[PDB]
Amino acid sequence: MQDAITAVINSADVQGKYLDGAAMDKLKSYFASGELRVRAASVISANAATIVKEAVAKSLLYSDVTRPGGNMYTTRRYAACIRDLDYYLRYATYAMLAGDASILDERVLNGLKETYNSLGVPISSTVQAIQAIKEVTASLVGADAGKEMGVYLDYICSGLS
Amino acid sequence: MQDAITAVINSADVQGKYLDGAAMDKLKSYFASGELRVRAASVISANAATIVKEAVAKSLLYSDVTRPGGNMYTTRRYAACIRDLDYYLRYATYAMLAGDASILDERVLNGLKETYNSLGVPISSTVQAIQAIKEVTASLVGADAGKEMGVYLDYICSGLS
Amino acid sequence: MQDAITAVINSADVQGKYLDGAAMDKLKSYFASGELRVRAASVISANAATIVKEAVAKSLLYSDVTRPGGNMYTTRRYAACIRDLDYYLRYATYAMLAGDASILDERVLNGLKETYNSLGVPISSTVQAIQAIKEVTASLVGADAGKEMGVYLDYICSGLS
Amino acid sequence: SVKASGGSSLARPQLYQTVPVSAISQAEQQDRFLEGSELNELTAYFQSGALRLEIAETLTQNADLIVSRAANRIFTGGSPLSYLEPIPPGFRPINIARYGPSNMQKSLRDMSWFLRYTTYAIVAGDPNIIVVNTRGLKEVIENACSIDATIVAIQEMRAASADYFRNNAQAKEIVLQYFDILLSEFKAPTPANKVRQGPSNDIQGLELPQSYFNAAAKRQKYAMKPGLSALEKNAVIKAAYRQIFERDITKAYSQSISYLESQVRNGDISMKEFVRRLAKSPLYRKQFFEPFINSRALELAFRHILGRGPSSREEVQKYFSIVSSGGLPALVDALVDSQEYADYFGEETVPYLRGLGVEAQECRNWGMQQDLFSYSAPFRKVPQFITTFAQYDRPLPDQHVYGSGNDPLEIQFGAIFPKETRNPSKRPAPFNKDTKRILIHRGPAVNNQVGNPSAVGEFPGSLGAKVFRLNGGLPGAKVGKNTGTSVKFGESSTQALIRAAYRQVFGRDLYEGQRLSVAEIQLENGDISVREFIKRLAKSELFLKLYWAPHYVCKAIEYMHRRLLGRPTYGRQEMNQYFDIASKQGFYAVVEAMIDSKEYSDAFGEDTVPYERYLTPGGLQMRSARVGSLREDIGQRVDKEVTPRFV
Amino acid sequence: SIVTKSIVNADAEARYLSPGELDRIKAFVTGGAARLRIAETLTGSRETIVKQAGDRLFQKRPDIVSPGGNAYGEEMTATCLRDMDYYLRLVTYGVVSGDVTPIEEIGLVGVREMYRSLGTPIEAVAQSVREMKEVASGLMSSDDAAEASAYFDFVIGKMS
Amino acid sequence: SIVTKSIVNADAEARYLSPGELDRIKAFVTGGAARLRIAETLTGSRETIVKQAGDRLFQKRPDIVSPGGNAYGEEMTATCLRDMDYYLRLVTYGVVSGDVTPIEEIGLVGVREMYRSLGTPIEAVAQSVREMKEVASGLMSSDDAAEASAYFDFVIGKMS
Amino acid sequence: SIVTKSIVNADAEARYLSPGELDRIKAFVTGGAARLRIAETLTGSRETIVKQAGDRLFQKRPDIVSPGGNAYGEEMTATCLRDMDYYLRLVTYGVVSGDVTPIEEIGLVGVREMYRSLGTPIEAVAQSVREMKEVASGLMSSDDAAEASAYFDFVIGKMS
Amino acid sequence: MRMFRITACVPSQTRIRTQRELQNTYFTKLVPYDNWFREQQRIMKMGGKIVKVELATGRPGTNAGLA
Ligand SMILES: *[C@H](C)[C@H]1/C(=C/c2[nH]c(/C=C3N=C(/C=C4\NC(=O)C(CC)=C4C)C(C)=C\3CCC(=O)O)c(CCC(=O)O)c2C)NC(=O)[C@@H]1C
Ligand SMILES: *[C@H](C)[C@H]1/C(=C/c2[nH]c(/C=C3N=C(/C=C4\NC(=O)C(CC)=C4C)C(C)=C\3CCC(=O)O)c(CCC(=O)O)c2C)NC(=O)[C@@H]1C
Ligand SMILES: *[C@H](C)[C@H]1/C(=C/c2[nH]c(/C=C3N=C(/C=C4\NC(=O)C(CC)=C4C)C(C)=C\3CCC(=O)O)c(CCC(=O)O)c2C)NC(=O)[C@@H]1C
Ligand SMILES: *[C@H](C)[C@H]1/C(=C/c2[nH]c(/C=C3N=C(/C=C4\NC(=O)C(CC)=C4C)C(C)=C\3CCC(=O)O)c(CCC(=O)O)c2C)NC(=O)[C@@H]1C
Ligand SMILES: *[C@H](C)[C@H]1/C(=C/c2[nH]c(/C=C3N=C(/C=C4\NC(=O)C(CC)=C4C)C(C)=C\3CCC(=O)O)c(CCC(=O)O)c2C)NC(=O)[C@@H]1C
Ligand SMILES: *[C@H](C)[C@H]1/C(=C/c2[nH]c(/C=C3N=C(/C=C4\NC(=O)C(CC)=C4C)C(C)=C\3CCC(=O)O)c(CCC(=O)O)c2C)NC(=O)[C@@H]1C
Ligand SMILES: *[C@H](C)[C@H]1/C(=C/c2[nH]c(/C=C3N=C(/C=C4\NC(=O)C(CC)=C4C)C(C)=C\3CCC(=O)O)c(CCC(=O)O)c2C)NC(=O)[C@@H]1C
Ligand SMILES: *[C@H](C)[C@H]1/C(=C/c2[nH]c(/C=C3N=C(/C=C4\NC(=O)C(CC)=C4C)C(C)=C\3CCC(=O)O)c(CCC(=O)O)c2C)NC(=O)[C@@H]1C
Repeated sequence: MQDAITAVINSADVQGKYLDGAAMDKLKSYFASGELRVRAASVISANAATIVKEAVAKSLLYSDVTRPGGNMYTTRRYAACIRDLDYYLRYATYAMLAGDASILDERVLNGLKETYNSLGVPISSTVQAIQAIKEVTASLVGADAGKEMGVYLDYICSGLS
Repeated sequence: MQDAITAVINSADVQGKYLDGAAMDKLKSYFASGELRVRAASVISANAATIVKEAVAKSLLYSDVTRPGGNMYTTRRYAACIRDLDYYLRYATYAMLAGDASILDERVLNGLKETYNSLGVPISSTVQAIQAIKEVTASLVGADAGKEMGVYLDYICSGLS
Repeated sequence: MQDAITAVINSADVQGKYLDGAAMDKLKSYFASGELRVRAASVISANAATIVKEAVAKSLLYSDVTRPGGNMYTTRRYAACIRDLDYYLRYATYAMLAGDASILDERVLNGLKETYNSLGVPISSTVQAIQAIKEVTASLVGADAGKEMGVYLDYICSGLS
Repeated sequence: SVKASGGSSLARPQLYQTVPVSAISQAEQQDRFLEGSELNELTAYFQSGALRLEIAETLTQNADLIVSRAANRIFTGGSPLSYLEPIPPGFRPINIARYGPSNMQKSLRDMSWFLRYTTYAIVAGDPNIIVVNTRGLKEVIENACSIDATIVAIQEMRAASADYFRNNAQAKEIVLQYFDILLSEFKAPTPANKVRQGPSNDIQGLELPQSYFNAAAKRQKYAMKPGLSALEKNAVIKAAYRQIFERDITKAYSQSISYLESQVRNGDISMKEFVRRLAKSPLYRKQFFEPFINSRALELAFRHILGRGPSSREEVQKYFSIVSSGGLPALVDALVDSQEYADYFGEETVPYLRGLGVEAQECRNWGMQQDLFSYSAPFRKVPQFITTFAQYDRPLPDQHVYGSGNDPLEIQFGAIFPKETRNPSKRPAPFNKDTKRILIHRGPAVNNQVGNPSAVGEFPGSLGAKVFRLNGGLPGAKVGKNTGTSVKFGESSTQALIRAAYRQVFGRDLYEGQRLSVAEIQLENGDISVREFIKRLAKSELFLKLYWAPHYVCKAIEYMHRRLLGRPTYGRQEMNQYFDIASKQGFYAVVEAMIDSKEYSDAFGEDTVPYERYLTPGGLQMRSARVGSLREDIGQRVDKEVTPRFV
Repeated sequence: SIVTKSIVNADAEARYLSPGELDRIKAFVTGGAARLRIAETLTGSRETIVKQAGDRLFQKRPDIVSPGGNAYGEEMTATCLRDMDYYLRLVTYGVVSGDVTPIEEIGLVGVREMYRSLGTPIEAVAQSVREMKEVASGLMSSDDAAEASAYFDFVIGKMS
Repeated sequence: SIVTKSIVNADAEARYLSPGELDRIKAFVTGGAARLRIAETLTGSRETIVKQAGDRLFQKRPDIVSPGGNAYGEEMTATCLRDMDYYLRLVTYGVVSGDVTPIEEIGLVGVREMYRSLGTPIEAVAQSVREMKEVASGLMSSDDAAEASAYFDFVIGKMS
Repeated sequence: SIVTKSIVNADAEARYLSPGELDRIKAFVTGGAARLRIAETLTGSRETIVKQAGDRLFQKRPDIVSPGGNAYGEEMTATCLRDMDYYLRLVTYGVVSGDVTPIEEIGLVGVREMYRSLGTPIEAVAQSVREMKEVASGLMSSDDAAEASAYFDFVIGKMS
Repeated sequence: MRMFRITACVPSQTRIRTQRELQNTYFTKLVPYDNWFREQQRIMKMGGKIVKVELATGRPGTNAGLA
């Protein structure tokens, strides 16, 4: 994975030049937003199971999926769906703390669309479930850090499609 | 596609020998049931729109699926679901006439799950709608031929799992 | 695709509700900005090649990208990148006129990451070129409408990165 | 038929071991150049090989005489050679007529084939070809052939080959010992079969005969014993690094944990404990956990620790639940502290890759494990196991008949296909001939030709793509506007049609020196119709260069069908048709066939420019499952937001 | 929407919007307050129009309400009034958009196949909207009614 | 970065970052202005360090530039000065990142194998970084020098 | 502690502590006196923090003290404030240590298995510590409360 | 991290059927505390006999500071 610090180092490393003032401003922006990122991560970590709880209730519950014939009928499937949204929330916080969507394109999305197609998991529904996470996360933490969380949750939605 | 005849032909052809006594017995068993197969097909042919009508009224109508927010709300989507159940009844008749569920694997369930997941077609509600066809067809045709029709209608249902 | 009018209508249609005070105010806000959007689009239309000219000059030209070894070396690949940014600016104008980024997801960003990876097109170099478009467009059009264009150009960047 | 395929990569079983094969593979598995030992194996063999040629040359020529003298001694009552294709224990000479012709034909050819395999044994220089093919032969031949008669037949041939050759004691002893091995292996009854017991309920039990694991090159097994000299101790540790990291990383990058190396060299922690600590180390974590998805890192962890791929769907489901609970350490702990690991490797033995030859294989995860045992496995980042296992129970997926790679991305321009080599994501599925793919219509759902074939030439009314037609009169059609009329209004409409006709054949608008000006003006004059104009743009050398030539043949056919008809192919029936034309006639006739097709004529007239009519479900998902464009009522429960009753 | 139509046309030609197309939106944007006036009038008296056009339909066509009809019963008439309430809602979306797209997309395409399946006479639904047009016309100004009639006749024309 | 280190460790155990790891990042983020200041000083006299430390290297170790040496020649001397420019660049990346991970991943893993293949003495390059340590400390304050030298001695320590 | 984990992380790679890692120990030690001040506030008012939040639990969830509940009687209520006293002691260890390591190993590992055996609702104990966080936030300064909040929320978060 | 100095023989039950090579079943090794429960259970299920177990790493009755 790459964080915002490593990303601007690697961009300078590939060119084979020292970090200039324009590249240094990218770091200073991260060191300014770093306090906002750490505080946001602490809130989501505390309400990790709680954010999912509201998100499933808003989007997934009392729909087609949970009813017999759907992809969330059996208790094993339902628990796996909670597990999947527990995955998505945990990795979105990792990417938020890093300040780069490198971990998502490495451990989350790179070979997820193929699995979801094969298992018969509806992508259109799970995207809406992550959008349900996005709304809960932004309401709990704030508008400033929820927008930051929003980008990386949208990144998962884009990779799934 | 493969019917009950061509299945016997296929098995004999790959062995590289003429149709033996056991092969002739399998054909005669199909021809004995063939009188009931054509009879059932003709009734479903004549009563095609009526079976669908009764099935939609049983399960789909006056529900959350047909109401705003549902997938069978829009008129282009309603007519799609009618046509979808027009497919299911037609191809179940096809498989009933054939004596094999090969056509269902080739045309009906050939990436049906991924089609329904992409559009956002309810998997649970469609299965119940095919079951609504199954119950109507069995009450319309008979207890023997309707049950025989019910095997292939369950095959579509189990294919959507 | 859907514009700001259609997005309000669809949201009201999904609920199954008539256009309420909140829905009417969302339309009135678009009709207030309608004069700003049309005039902005006419400026971009007139200086279509000019924006792309000063976008490549700022970011891409006189770099390792233009020089041998780089992706935008050959005249074939240069005219390809010119066309790409011509497409990016035009679709940003469409989204600016519509007041929704639905067209960008449908016609541009639909498997654009997978396309650019397979060809070997640098994401960071492309983003910078769209970032160069943003600054050129804002200097040409204005402050408010340049900000409006800047949102959808960031939306292309976010979907590509 | 099966609904999923794991792949059918080429399997190369070792039928018999030779001296060069035994020497080269010995250092290959150790990842070393052939040292003073393995060179001397070849040196002595290459010198003796010249003599070994003289052994066979005499035995191949006099092969008829040896089998004649054998059969005459064994079989009595006539001549056994009528139909040619020292220590008696207590044999009775078999009658020719009593035994029957069919049994005699078997008996004669085996006697020749025994000698034939002896000649191959000397040439190979290793009696492996004998040991394999003779060990479990006594039992199967007992039924309708006397054992007592066979032993004296080989013993006759032993004397027959001895007297005929008789050169030197350094030469004849090679003939003697290989025959001595032959009789001893034939005297030996069939050994017990290697039983691969299922580790749990989920995995099936297997069996392999004691003959298949006698030739197929035994995997070098290293065990850390505390007393060993540090050179072979280093060889054990290097092999342990070669198992966990797929390669010797301590030689490559000098990446080694000496902290763990010291404890195993002493015997503080066992090899089981070493593998445990090495697979939860940051050195493994960075390389085989960090770059991969949770499912794929699990699949890699299987081959590193257990030395096999996941066997069942339930096994992947179980071990994914572990890696979700506690992560990498918990996964490693589950893999090392399994009933399978301690049965195969125990505590001292280094894990080894158990493939085709090592043990009995199951017909479930064949191609999935074949690609996994390859060194190109940690580049396939798409999981192969959980994908195939889930697809096994499910019906046929939304896929092109010739694989997932044959499907292009549903974009405006550019034929973009998933590469087989770059990021292995090949998903084979057993598609038969009469398999129609379900396609989503761009326009109304009722206007699909699968259910409504009459509504094939119905235009999508603000649902699909814009239809371009030469409805308006072309400029200079009639001699009404005589000479002048500079402002002829019907001129911009036909030019916009041309541009759209260019945009359909080639997704993007072309450059200045790419536009076929001859074809454009003939359409504008009214010499040719749109159908002919589309055909000419697809018959262009530019279309050949840009879409046909750089792409796979069937990929190029598929993309052409998606451009000219605006529709993916339904299945095999259509794809095989155009592929047959592509073989015999060429590219130009494939263009001709797609235009002159009835379905083209029904959808688009003589004046109609083609358009995107049907999408693949995967293609529409890319369009309408993103953050935007996606509606609220696709796959989400919609609650009616009403103002509360207290308000 | 006419904005949507103009962009789609520009998308297909792969060009920036024509100065004629830009002026078409500009005229629609300025004349958007008039469209929202008609929409609010139809929204404000939605229960009045449906009830008036309902009774007027049932007098003209008694057969649909009479025993043996499609809309016979207190629950079936309620569905018929709901049907018109849906169609009137579709009109209000059309007036706002300034285009006959949203009416077509949601509640016109696959209507013939829908009402045949339910066993509803299609000409009686065409009459119901024609009665809805008549009530709506005599509740607003002449310029407001003529603009609204363009969308109403589109609902009638497609169903007939 | 310690951010990357903490996330991957949390990723390994499949758990959210502990507040004992989050406070480490918080202290790292806040104390970043000092690290960027040291890096700016190092990049400011990038040529000055290489020239001075290079001159002192060939003075102390003459056999490097003597006939039979590895850096003996025209381009060979230039490549070693370029190699010093690489390691100084690697140091600046390390100071910025506040970790020895970027130095390791780019140009420290397989250094022993690289210089063995080229035929370059490993301890002389370790001496070359040690000379770069002394020059960089000279053009900086005691607190800034000791912080940067810690990254320098890591490069020396990994080589020799 | 932060110290013990940094040693573990360094020993896993089999190397000395990083210049960055040593700075994180330095950052913890410098702010060590601040962490002790947080602990001194909590330990000094141990009686008031358990009585206030103890009552707040019973007012929020009365089913605990209701007949049929877990903590019913004079003895069972005395064990509930004893339990909260143990968790308050764990928090003070965690702030001093700088990590949630001592909280985990003593009274957080197998917390689900413990209360399941005793027949105690795990959500109720999660709410009890959540009430302790609210009382601690008011009595202590904003900077100290926000630092201690993360340690409290970890106890609640794992018990949820 | 507390470690147990364990001494146990674990005879193979399938060695005859599997036809695998002979391995030294008697081993004196250090095993982590977190793994020992799964380790001990594995040995005694195979019919293996545990000879001697010693707490070599750690202090008996420790509350804080283990790993
Ligand atoms: C009654 C015994 C207790 C109780 C019930 C209760 N359950 C829910 C919510 C759901 N229950 C399930 C579980 C299943 N559905 C299945 O298909 C299966 C497998 C056979 C099971 C076990 C699900 C999925 C839901 C969600 C509803 C849905 O279908 O989408 C609730 C509602 C919770 C809420 O507030 O949302 C309730 C009340 N609760 C009690 O107190 C009883 C002891
Ligand atoms: C919940 C939002 C929706 C849903 C989920 C669902 N997932 C599974 C099973 C699996 N989940 C995955 C996916 C991942 N593997 C990874 O590496 C990652 C990234 C870290 C993830 C998220 C996989 C591979 C599996 C298979 C393991 C298993 O068998 O459990 C299921 C179970 C389906 C089944 O039983 O076959 C479900 C239901 N699907 C829905 O219905 C929700 C909308
Ligand atoms: C009705 C039982 C449920 C339902 C149906 C529904 N389907 C669609 C759209 C499509 N249906 C298909 C599927 C098929 N075409 C085939 O060739 C076959 C095999 C014989 C089938 C079954 C397709 C391809 C489409 C896409 C449009 C097209 O016709 O090409 C919709 C509309 C989805 C949309 O948003 O456009 C609907 C509503 N959904 C329900 O609510 C019922 C439970
Ligand atoms: C001299 C004959 C005429 C002339 C030249 C001129 N060119 C540029 C700018 C560029 N030229 C190219 C073209 C190519 N690069 C390639 O790789 C190839 C294919 C082998 C060609 C032909 C490019 C890409 C540039 C951009 C610079 C760069 O490479 O980074 C200029 C500069 C104009 C500007 O500033 O935009 C000039 C002056 N101009 C004339 O009038 C001469 C007759
Ligand atoms: C310019 C900013 C950078 C760049 C561009 C570049 N693009 C291509 C070729 C293609 N571009 C696309 C992408 C799209 N397809 C779509 O549907 C859309 C949205 C409407 C886009 C933008 C495609 C499909 C291609 C492939 C060929 C084609 O034109 O059809 C190239 C050439 C690549 C090649 O080797 O052929 C280049 C260079 N690359 C840079 O260096 C710039 C930073
Ligand atoms: C009244 C004008 C006529 C009439 C009405 C009638 N309709 C139904 C059934 C349905 N009508 C619809 C149609 C729509 N619902 C929508 O969402 C839209 C688009 C916005 C339309 C136009 C549907 C879907 C239904 C099903 C009802 C349900 O929600 O379940 C009936 C009932 C038919 C029956 O007997 O089951 C009736 C009576 N019939 C007449 O005779 C009038 C001319
Ligand atoms: C035969 C002379 C007598 C005999 C033998 C006997 N031994 C065992 C037990 C085992 N012996 C071994 C084998 C070895 N371990 C090594 O490392 C080596 C050197 C390479 C050898 C030879 C092992 C591993 C076992 C344990 C069982 C296993 O296969 O894993 C038994 C079996 C005892 C039991 O009941 O389990 C036997 C019978 N016993 C006699 O009566 C003979 C006089
Ligand atoms: C409870 C009755 C008393 C008690 C128990 C206690 N045990 C441990 C530690 C372990 N217990 C075992 C033993 C077993 N392993 C087996 O195979 C079996 C037979 C099925 C058992 C019961 C093991 C292996 C452990 C280690 C734990 C692990 O996870 O590996 C402890 C913890 C000791 C410590 O100080 O950490 C305790 C408390 N002690 C009492 O106070 C009760 C009277």
